Amino acid sequence: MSELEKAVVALIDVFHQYSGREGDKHKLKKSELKELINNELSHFLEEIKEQEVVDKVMETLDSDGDGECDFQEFMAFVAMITTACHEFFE
Amino acid sequence: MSELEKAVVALIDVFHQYSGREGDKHKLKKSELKELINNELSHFLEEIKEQEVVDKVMETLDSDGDGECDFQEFMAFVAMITTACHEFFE
Ligand SMILES: CC[n+]1c(-c2ccccc2)c2cc(N)ccc2c2ccc(N)cc21
Ligand SMILES: CC[n+]1c(-c2ccccc2)c2cc(N)ccc2c2ccc(N)cc21
Ligand SMILES: [Ca+2]
Ligand SMILES: [Ca+2]
Ligand SMILES: [Ca+2]
Ligand SMILES: [Ca+2]
Repeated sequence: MSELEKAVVALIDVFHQYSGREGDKHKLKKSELKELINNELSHFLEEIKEQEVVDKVMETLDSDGDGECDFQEFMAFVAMITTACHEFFE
Repeated sequence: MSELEKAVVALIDVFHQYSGREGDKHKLKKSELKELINNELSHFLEEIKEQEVVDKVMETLDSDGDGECDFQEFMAFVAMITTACHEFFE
């Protein structure tokens, strides 16, 4: 597969590596989202060390209000992070 | 870097491999978008062989109406493709 398809595959895989840890295996709860950011986005986002930051990130990306981040909400988060990186440089 | 960061990097790179071919080097015109889909998404999207399909895809993703796909519009397209794949399986 192409580099773009490898990226799509990796996005799906990372989501599940974190969503499938606890509770609803199809969504990210706060602790899963914190670990995803801290382990997988260390070059793009500041490490999260405070509950208030976890809470604010989840609040910002939880579009449907159910308290967790589903796959569509995760992809919107990825788009936001990627666009912010691009805008930093361009 | 992590697998997620490699994916972010690949998304930026593929965009530029296609946007930087012709005209505005920061946006995808129709021909650049067609080649991106045909060369890089052959496992996820049907090959485009008709002008009418090119036109419809651009119309659908060109949120700001300027006739080209910028980086933010491309990331929305990636999110849409990735979410559609996920929903096919889940
Ligand atoms: C069955 C869907 N699906 C896919 C999946 C497979 C193929 C394409 C898209 C997603 C998946 C893909 C990866 N990498 C990691 C975990 C899961 C997963 C985990 C749980 C579940 N209940 C469904 C899951
Ligand atoms: C200067 C921005 N920037 C980046 C870039 C570099 C680092 C981070 C994000 C984007 C870039 C990254 C890749 N892979 C391929 C092409 C370009 C590119 C091409 C043209 C341009 N005028 C700016 C460009
Ligand atoms: Ca979970
Ligand atoms: Ca939600
Ligand atoms: Ca161009
Ligand atoms: Ca546009």
